[PDB]
Order: sequence, then C-alpha cells, then structure tokens
Amino acid sequence: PYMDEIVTLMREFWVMNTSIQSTIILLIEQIVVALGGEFKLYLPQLIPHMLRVFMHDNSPGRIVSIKLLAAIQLFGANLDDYLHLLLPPIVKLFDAPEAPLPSRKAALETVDRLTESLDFTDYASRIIHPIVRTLDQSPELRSTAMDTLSSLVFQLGKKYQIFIPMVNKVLVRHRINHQRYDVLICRIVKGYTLADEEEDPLIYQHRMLR
Amino acid sequence: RADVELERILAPYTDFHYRHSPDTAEGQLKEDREARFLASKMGIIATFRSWAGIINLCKPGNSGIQSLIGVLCIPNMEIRRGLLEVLYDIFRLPLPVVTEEFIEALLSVDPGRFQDSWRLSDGFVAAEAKTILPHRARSRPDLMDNYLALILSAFIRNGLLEGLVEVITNSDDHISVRATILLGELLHMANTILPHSHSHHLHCLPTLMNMAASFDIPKEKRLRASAALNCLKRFHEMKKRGPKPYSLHLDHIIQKAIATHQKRDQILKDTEEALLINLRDSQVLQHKENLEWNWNLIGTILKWPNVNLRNYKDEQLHRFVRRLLYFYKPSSKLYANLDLDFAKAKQLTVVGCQFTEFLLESEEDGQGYLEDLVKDIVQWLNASSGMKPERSLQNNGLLTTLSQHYFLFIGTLSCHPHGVKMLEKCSVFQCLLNLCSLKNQDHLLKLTVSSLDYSRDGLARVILSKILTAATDACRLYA
Repeated sequence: PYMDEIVTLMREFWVMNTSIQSTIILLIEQIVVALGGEFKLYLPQLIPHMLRVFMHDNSPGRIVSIKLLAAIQLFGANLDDYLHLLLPPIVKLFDAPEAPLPSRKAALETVDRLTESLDFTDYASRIIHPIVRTLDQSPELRSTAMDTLSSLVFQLGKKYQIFIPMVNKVLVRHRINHQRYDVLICRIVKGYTLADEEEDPLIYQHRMLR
Repeated sequence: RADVELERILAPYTDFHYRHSPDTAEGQLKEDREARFLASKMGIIATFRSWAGIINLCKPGNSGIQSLIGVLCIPNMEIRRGLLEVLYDIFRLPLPVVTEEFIEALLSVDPGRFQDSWRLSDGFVAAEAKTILPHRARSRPDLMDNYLALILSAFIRNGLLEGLVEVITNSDDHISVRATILLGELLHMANTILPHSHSHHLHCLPTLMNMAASFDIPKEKRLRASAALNCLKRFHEMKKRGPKPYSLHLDHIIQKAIATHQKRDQILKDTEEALLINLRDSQVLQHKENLEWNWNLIGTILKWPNVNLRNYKDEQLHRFVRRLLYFYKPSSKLYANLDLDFAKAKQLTVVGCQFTEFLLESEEDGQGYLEDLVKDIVQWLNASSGMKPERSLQNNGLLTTLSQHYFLFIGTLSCHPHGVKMLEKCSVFQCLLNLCSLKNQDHLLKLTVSSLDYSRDGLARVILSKILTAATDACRLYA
C-alpha cells in the first residue's frame, strides 16, 4: 500500500549528479528483494531517471553506472515489457571506444548474467552487431566479450547458423580460440539431436532448475 | 417442456447453492457437491455430442449455453475451476498440471511428451512414431474437424472469448494459467479449421483491448493483461516447433531420411594448434578414468569437419582413439554396466554413435581401431541371445542397462556404403540372421528391426524379410 508514495518520493530527490546517488541505488536493491516478483508494478516509474545515467554521468570511471549495472542483474524476470527501452541503453555502454574500460567490462557481464533468467532470442539483432565490431576494435575485450556472445548463442538454435560467416572473419583475422564457442558451433554445423535444437530457453532453464 | 426439462443438468453449475435431495445426511455434505459436479459434467459433455442436444442448448433466444457462459464471468472460484474442466473435455484438449507458473504448465501440454506406450515392453517405435510423424493424407476429409468447427463457432457466437478474457485478468493465480492455455489452444484450433468468414471477428478480442497498457485502469490489472499476452506469446513457439523425437532410434531414422533427400540436389583449417590444445582439455589422457572427462569437448573433436585421423597423422591422436576405444568395448565392462537412468545417458549414447562414424571416415587407418570394436559386439550378442554355449538369462541385464544401446552403434554403421562392407568382414549379418528364429527373446528382435537402414539394397532388407515372415506372431506384428 505504501509503495506508491515511496516511488513518488524518490522522484524529486534523485538529482542526476549529487551526493544522494548511491543511497538511492542501494535502496533499489533492497526494494526489489522485498517485493521479489511484483516489482514490475513500480519499475517503469523510475526508468526515466535510470535511463539518463549511461550518458549523463560525470563520475570518474562511470562508477555510478557500474553501481547501477550491478542492480539491474538483480531484477531478473521482473522486467518483461520494459526490456526494449532499457537494453539499448546497456548496449550503448560498451560499443563506445571513449568509454572507460571498467564501464565497458560491466556492460558485457550484465548481459550474460541477465541471460540466465531472461529470453534474448527476440533481442538478437539489437546487441549482436556491437559485439562483432568490438572483438576487433579492442584487443583487450576479446576475452570477456566472447563469454557474453557464447552465453547468447546457447539460447539461439539453428538461427545462428547463418551468422557463422559474419563472425568467422574476425576469428580468422585475430586468431580467437574460445573453448565454449567452439563447442556450440560444432553442434549447429553438424547435427547433434533434434529435440535440443531450436529449443525455448525458458523451458530449458525450468528443466535444469527442477 | 421448453426450457426446464433439458436444462436441469446445468443446475449444479448455474446454482451456487444446489440441493438435489431434500432429505440427506449432513456428514457427506461437502462430498455430495463433488459427486454432483462429476455426474453433471458427464451429462453436459454427453448432450453436446448429439445433434438433438446441440441445437436445443444453442437456441437463438434464451438458451442454456448463454447461462453457462454467463456464470463463468462471475468471480466465483469454485464454479470457475469446474467450468474450465468442462470446456477442455468438450473440445477434447489435454489438461495441464495445476501450478501458478505458465512455463511448468506449458511443458505439460506439448505433443511430444513421453508416454508409457512408447517403452520397449510396449510398442517400441511404432507407437511413438504415430503421435509424432504426421498422417500421410492431405486431401482426405476429417469428419472430426467438422464437428469441432461447428462447436467452436457456437461458443464464439455466444461470447466464449469475451468470457475467457475476464477470467484471465480477474481470477486466482492457478486459475488464470488454465484459462490462458485454453484460450491459446482455441486460437490455434480456430486458425486452421474455421473458414474465412468466421475469422474476421475471431482474432480481435475486443474486451481485451479495453484492459490494455493504460494508466486509467488499476495498475495491477494492467500488467496481468500484459503478462497474459506475454505468456500466450510463448504458446505460439511450441506449436511452431511441433512434435519432436524422444528416442534416439526414431531420431536417427528421420536424420537419414532428410539426409538422403538433400544429397540428390546437386568449418576450420584445423591446424595442429587446435587439436593439441583441445586434446589436453578433454582430460581423457591424464585422468585415465570415466566420470572425469569433459564430454562436451569430446564430441567436438570427433565430429569436426577436417580431423578424421587421416588428414592429420599424429601419434597423440592415435593415443586418443585407442584410449576411448577401451571405454566402449563390450568386453571391457566400463560402459555396458551403466544404469538406464544414468544422468549422462543421452550424451554418452550420442558420442558412441558419433565415434564409430569418426573411425569409418579413415577407411585405410581407422579400420584397425574399428575392426576390433565390431568383433567384440558380435561376441556380446552370442552371450545374451544364447546362440553360443552360454546362459541366455541375460535378458534382465540387457533391459536395465545401457547394453541395449549397441544396435544404435551397429545401425548407424549400415547407413554408409563403406560400413555395410565392413559388416561382412566382421560377419555380423550372419549373427543377426540366425537370431531371427528365437521364441524366448522378443525385445531383442524389436531392437534389430528399428536399427538397420533399408535405404539401399543388400542384406539390410534380407534380414527384414525373414523377421516379418519367420518369427513369433507377436514379433511379426511389430514388424
């Protein structure tokens, strides 16, 4: 009953750059745990404030965004009708060379970690394009970007098979040998079974959990 | 009479407080209501399958179908949980399991769910393939579709779709999931059985659009309607996939069929770096024991486009194949004794077939490691079947262990032209031909029928002919 005023109260006092920034973020992490599934009733009310943090942030190293990215991972399956407007801000953080390296590191981590409880089959063309142009631009992000990409190839079935020529050009040019990605491509090029390919990721997650 | 005789069966559901007997014991008052619901439900189903009852219950004026649908919108939990079970049986839809999450309930309605009749004791592949593969008739009328088309149109005319929307967004957590599945099933049933005219007002849901993503309505109701569409969205993917094979015997049959229909319609460099780095990560050399190797990295080495023990003549790869050969040897009791319900049973069985195909690729080199493997399988058959001077009581061990997953190893070898030739040298066709006349063993004859590949000519169809004419009557029925 009192959540309506708590969200409204946080609207006025959450200024973009002031001392009271982290305590607002820390309150979000404690709030989402309390509701634990019904937080989607109040999540969109604070999205507009949260959106303008990945481009308007003067903190050194974008620490505020990093402390905010770690809070998005706790949402899990709460956001289902709001991912289309919250994910493009996330994909905008690691495709910018001028961004600090620690900020770009967390942007890749928060995608594969969020994959464990959400479906990104629809959000394929939105985030794959920055990944393929990051493996060649940054020689230091190759190790961590493959983990995000490999964790996304697992959800996709044989629809990724057409993307092999698009990705293999980077691999042959820069000699990228990822063990997990090597396993996934083999099962797609050459058949493994029939009930495993083109499988709904949410069904698989429920099966493993039980 | 007009509207009081036939409509008596609808009283238990339409009346929230129904007393059939004026004088009855109060001890089983709670159980009396449940008995009335079960008996009345069968009456409603029975009168909806006869033309004399469909018309009388669906009269244009005041009719009993509108009362049955109208009482569904009332927020009563006891009636709603009963009427939904009636609707499933009227359209003959499989009931989901009781839960509060859509994913668990969705998995309980897939057409490819396992059934007891698919076991080896029952119809092995014949029963399973009937419910998975589609009927080979595209123009024969299906009279049962006509019956469902008329029944479905009658409920839509009276407003079944509008009633379901109210139930989904205004009921309990475990009731909305049942209604969501029912609504999804009807939409799938209606887009391929109803004509064009009935589909103009079908996929619209005018009442659902009223409760949409708007701030005017209560926020809790707003997301329930939005979440219902999201939950119903995943139902489309399940029907898109369709039924899928559950057993590797049927799975290999479909794979070879599409493979031979695509070869008539006329990837990596794999340097030494790729193998040695991956070979050391397989753990099959340093830790000479099973349950320790990483089985994910083993299949990749085998079914990789260029490495076939011939292009890359490496001593280390010779160790790799011989080390893995010892595991799958029937004589070496390391694989044949695994339980049928082993956690990695599916992955281990695939790799075994994935390994015998790898050896056949190196015909000149891998035959040395392949000749010994097939020979020990033949020696294993002479023990379980009992043709050789040995006890034939090993039937119990065959059923409960993974020792039955050896016909897949020999079935996948007959597919290739150079595999059937190898069988002649090992003389496994003669062993299969001899065991056709076995009265005591029936499960062994079922496995060999659904294992060989009959695409080409040769002795593959010769053994099949003997089974279907010279065998037990029960065995020939399955053939």
